[PDB]
Amino acid sequence: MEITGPHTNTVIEWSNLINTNTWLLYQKPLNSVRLLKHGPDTYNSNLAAFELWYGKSGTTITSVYYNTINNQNKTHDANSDCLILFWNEGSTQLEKQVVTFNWNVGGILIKPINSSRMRICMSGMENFNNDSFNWENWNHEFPRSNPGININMYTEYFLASS
Ligand SMILES: CC(=O)N[C@H]1[C@@H](O[C@H]2[C@@H](O)[C@@H](CO)O[C@H](O)[C@@H]2O[C@@H]2O[C@@H](C)[C@@H](O)[C@@H](O)[C@@H]2O)O[C@H](CO)[C@H](O)[C@@H]1O
Repeated sequence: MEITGPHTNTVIEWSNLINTNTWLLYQKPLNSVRLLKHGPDTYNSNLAAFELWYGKSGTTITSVYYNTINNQNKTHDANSDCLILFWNEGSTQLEKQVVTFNWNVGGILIKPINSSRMRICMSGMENFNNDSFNWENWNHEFPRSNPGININMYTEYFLASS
């Protein structure tokens, strides 16, 4: 495993994700912050997209890319330190995937399904009902939002791959 960072580039090219599995990793931030986005500059319901945030417990996280959508999933009141992926693909208008940020580093795993499709994977240990626990292990397949659309990186990040 090769782990490099902190990278400060503002764009990861889609073409650099198609060859191998890539972890995008973050030291735990001190407050809620937008981490990355895949999608056009302004919301376009015809295209798949996703936007990843870190959310600090007790704060409200509101999507930037989805700020104009008519859907309550565009905000999240964090009840744990967490990662939040606002996303849309296919006939899903908007969902938010939340995983708890259990350690001093966290992030997402990108697995290429083909040159134009990626599986985004997120995991974390969460509680509910005050004493039930769950290892959330989630993934979703995304086609590239459209040709030419890369990943916007808004904070420094680490990359891990083989
Ligand atoms: C929401 C989503 O997942 N968008 C993808 C998708 O978009 C396609 C698809 O939804 C089909 C219906 O099955 O309809 C169009 O073909 C649509 O194309 C997208 O929207 C049109 C209006 C154009 O802007 C076109 O350029 C755009 O691709 O699949 C495509 C790949 O074919 C992309 O992956 C979208 O993000």
